[PDB]
Amino acid sequence: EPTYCLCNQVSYGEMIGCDNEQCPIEWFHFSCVSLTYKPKGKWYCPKCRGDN
Amino acid sequence: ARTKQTAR
Ligand SMILES: [Zn+2]
Ligand SMILES: [Zn+2]
Repeated sequence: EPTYCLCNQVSYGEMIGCDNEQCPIEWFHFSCVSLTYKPKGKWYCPKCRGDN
Repeated sequence: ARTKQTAR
């Protein structure tokens, strides 16, 4: 029932959480943020890291 | 990073 990411779809596969505690979305699907492997260190979603 | 595998 709950949806996440920029696509606003349910949880599926591997998801990564934005390290900004105040991120409005928080969880994103790896594919939606062009990731294949768990990043090392802090990770911020496109919105929080300043992308358009 | 913080990641999780979808479960259930
Ligand atoms: Zn997505
Ligand atoms: Zn964020």
